[PDB]
Amino acid sequence: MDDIYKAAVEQLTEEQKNEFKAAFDIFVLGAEDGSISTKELGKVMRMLGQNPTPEELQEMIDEVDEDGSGTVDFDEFLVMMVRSMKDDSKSEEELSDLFRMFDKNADGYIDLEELKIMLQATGETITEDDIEELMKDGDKNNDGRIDYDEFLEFMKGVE
Amino acid sequence: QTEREKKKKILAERRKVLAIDHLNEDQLREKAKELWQTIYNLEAEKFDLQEKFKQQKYEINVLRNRINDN
Amino acid sequence: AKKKSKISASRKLQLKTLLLQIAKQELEREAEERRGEKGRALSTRAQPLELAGLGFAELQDLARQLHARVDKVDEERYDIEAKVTKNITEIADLTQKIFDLRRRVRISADAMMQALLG
Ligand SMILES: [Ca+2]
Ligand SMILES: [Ca+2]
Ligand SMILES: [Ca+2]
Repeated sequence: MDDIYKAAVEQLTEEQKNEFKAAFDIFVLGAEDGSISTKELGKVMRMLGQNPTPEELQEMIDEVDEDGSGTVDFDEFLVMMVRSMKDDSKSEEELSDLFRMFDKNADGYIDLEELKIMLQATGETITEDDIEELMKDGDKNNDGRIDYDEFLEFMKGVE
Repeated sequence: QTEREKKKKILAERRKVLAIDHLNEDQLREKAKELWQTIYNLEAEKFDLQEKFKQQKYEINVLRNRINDN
Repeated sequence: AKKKSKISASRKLQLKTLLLQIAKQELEREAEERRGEKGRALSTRAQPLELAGLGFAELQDLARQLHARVDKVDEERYDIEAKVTKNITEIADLTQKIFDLRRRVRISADAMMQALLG
């Protein structure tokens, strides 16, 4: 259960969380569930010049529904806001060059070894946790190594 | 040497003679400098081409795995 | 334990972001060395001249050598360029294989906030 957005929310300042709430609280005004139903999302969408069908709308809810409620709550809304939040621009080309800087032995696989040395090269006091962790996410095959493709999938959306 | 080979040899010598022989001791020194530079620049393109060749070798190799593991 | 759960998401990204920055940092540490590597190699493959005390015959000898070396070095350069060209083509092919092997309605961040809030 590790996502690039979950960290997004967590780093939201109290100043940010506070304003998103007033936005949310105004967003669900009129709702009996006190949450975002298609009724609410279509309203705001229409304020934004768009008239989605009830389907496409509920579909956007699902995009973030975690409880099968078929609606959006404040925490789910917070996620939604950071997803559309980043104007994040890195190219598979940039990452491909970085890949090669991880593969100290040039085998075409960032392995458990090089990962630690690498993760170590960065001023952060690394623990066996960070190591155990980082390799887990990247290791889509967990074949002890991290190949090109999943390295891309790995750094996808990273500053 | 085959008549074809002497001809390669001669015409190569003739290129030297046509470019160098009429120069005086001063135009000479400057010619040497010109040729030197040309070599240097050619030698520099070679080194960039050599470095890129190595990188392509690794890129071709990574593409090997990527195609293996699929 | 999911044993994927060990640390936060704020942490995962905390490092990933750092990983990349020493890699980019290492990427140009390399490019930097590649430079001195070139100068050093040029200094050897194309030693500067010393025409100071050469007579006419010796000087003329040199120019002839250097004239011969321009042909030579250029062929060498061609041969390496060919191997590199080929490689651009072999790369285009492999990539076209991996590529071959392995409307929307979305909300706007700044647009929404401006709508809801005053
Ligand atoms: Ca929900
Ligand atoms: Ca490796
Ligand atoms: Ca792997």
